[PDB]
Amino acid sequence: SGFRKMAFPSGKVEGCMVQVTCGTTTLNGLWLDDVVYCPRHVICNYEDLLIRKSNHNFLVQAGNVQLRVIGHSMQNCVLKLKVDTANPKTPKYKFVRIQPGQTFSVLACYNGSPSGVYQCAMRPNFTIKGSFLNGSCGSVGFNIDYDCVSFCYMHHMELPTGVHAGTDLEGNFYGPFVDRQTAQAAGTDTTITVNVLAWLYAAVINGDRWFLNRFTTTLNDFNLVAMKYNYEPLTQDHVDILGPLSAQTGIAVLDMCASLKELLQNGMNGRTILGSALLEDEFTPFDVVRQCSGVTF
Amino acid sequence: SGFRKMAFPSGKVEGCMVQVTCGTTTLNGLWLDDVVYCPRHVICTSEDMLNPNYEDLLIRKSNHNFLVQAGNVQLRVIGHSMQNCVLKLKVDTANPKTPKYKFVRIQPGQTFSVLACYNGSPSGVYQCAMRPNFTIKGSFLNGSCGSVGFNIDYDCVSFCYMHHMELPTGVHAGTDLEGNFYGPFVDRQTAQAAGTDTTITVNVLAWLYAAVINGDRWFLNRFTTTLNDFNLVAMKYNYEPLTQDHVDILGPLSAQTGIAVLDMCASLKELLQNGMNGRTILGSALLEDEFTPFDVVRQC
Ligand SMILES: *[C@H](O)[C@H](CC(C)C)NC(=O)[C@H](CC(C)C)NC(=O)[C@H](CC(C)C)NC(=O)OCc1ccccc1
Ligand SMILES: [Cl-]
Ligand code: NA
Ligand code: NA
Repeated sequence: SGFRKMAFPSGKVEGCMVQVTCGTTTLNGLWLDDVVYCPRHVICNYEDLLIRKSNHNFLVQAGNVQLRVIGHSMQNCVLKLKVDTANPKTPKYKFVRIQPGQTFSVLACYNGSPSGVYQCAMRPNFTIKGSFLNGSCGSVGFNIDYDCVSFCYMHHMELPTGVHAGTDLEGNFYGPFVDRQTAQAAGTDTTITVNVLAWLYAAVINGDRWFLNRFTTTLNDFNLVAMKYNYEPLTQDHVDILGPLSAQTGIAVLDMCASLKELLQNGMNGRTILGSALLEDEFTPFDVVRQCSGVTF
Repeated sequence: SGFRKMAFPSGKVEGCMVQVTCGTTTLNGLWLDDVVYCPRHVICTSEDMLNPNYEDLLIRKSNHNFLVQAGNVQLRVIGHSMQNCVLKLKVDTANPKTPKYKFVRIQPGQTFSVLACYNGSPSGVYQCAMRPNFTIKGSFLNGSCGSVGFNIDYDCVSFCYMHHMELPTGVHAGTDLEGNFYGPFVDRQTAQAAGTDTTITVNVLAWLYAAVINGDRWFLNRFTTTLNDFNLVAMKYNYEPLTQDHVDILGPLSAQTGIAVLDMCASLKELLQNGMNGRTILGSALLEDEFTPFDVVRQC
């Protein structure tokens, strides 16, 4: 038993992290096969500014070994450096783009050296609530599936409120952000309803049951409450995804929605759920299944 | 900026995990050089898990009764010995992925990363703390025994915990890597319970300093307190006593923020009397006690 914010084992990703230096800027790159991927602002009109640069301007260090750059190109907001050596530690991988509400692990790195791992959710306003200091640009987000690494995030900047924004590995930003020193702010965020419900199921599976009640609701009635408290809408697809947790616990989703409705309207009356005094929304339904059934990689 | 329960990257530990089977019992082992370390209850026969005589059981085993698998490879056991509650299997091949490592026994309040594993394979990584009652609040299912806890400050892996059991409140107990249990527990299924747990006061203070470093001030006050008056209050909320060692340890965060340690203690006193009134600190509506003063400096 027990329930913790759990990240994927990071070893497959650790073997791909390198240090990239251009002039006096140093940040992290992802070495896969014979290409190194990193944020394009390492060269700081990127188009005009990339043509001036040449191959030996980019210093790539894998541990204590230098890679030689034999080509470079830009794709959206990511820089791609072709190197003369394929990474022998390249795992099975693919590039994916995730949706708001989905979770992933972040490997936070400095000077090409991994330093910590934590689990995050892509917020509805397309930020992540991470922990990043100077030099973390190029740190990466990922999920693991059977034996495949899905890379989904690369860090580019911190916003004034202290949250973080980045791109997918194809260089497209998540959210309404740009990579340059202009005034930018995180939009109003909302709570990921389907994830809160999944975490309430986790609580039940772990014996924390006090918030359960005899009542049920309708998707319509509950969504009018959700809107009222800045909760994301709950769709029929969301209901269906929670189906395995409903069957395992005996609590139908709209029965659990009645519990969540009361928690919103009335609060926690001084109690906690799974050691938290707030409603947690960074576990997906799949995260709860995986942790409570012991999936391995 | 930002403050997150960060775990250490787990790759150096992943390369050491193996599966160990004896009879019908399978659990995880830790393969370092030519030794596999695992919990000694892998030898326990299904019948007597209440009062097993582990010394008697082990002498009756042959090397070939122990099946050790690394990935798709079977390792040959060529000897065995027991050290306290840990079984040490000598194998005929040194692990080529062995990192720089040491074994350390930690004190209550210290934090570490757990790599939870099943059948020799990693499932996930998370941060834990050794509670004052010598349990940890982990996430462990059947087959997780032999998963380890570790820190990786500056490229050397310090192994501090190996998982053995779950107690009735749903908390977890285990040993150091020399096989000595943390706390009064034994690796038998006789009735056992953890003591009343308490809050790790020095870690709460470290986290309030982290909050101040991240721009939060709303809980500060103009008061100061004596160490003695603070401990008399803390007691009544089941908080651990604060010692002069803890005060010394908070010195650097006190310097970085300009807030004296006993000034911050008076803030904590007030929080214990009022609650948070629907406010949060570093994204939490509870006082967090599983970040050490060291963790705060590492991250800030
Ligand atoms: C090893 O993978 C496994 C991990 C658990 C998290 C499931 N550990 C055990 O099975 C362990 C073996 C014994 C010989 C150390 N047993 C326990 O952890 C056991 C709980 C199991 C049966 C779920 N705990 C236990 O026996 O605690 C003592 C006790 C007995 C009776 C009443 C209260 C406490
Ligand atoms: Cl310690
Ligand atoms: Na209900
Ligand atoms: Na004060």
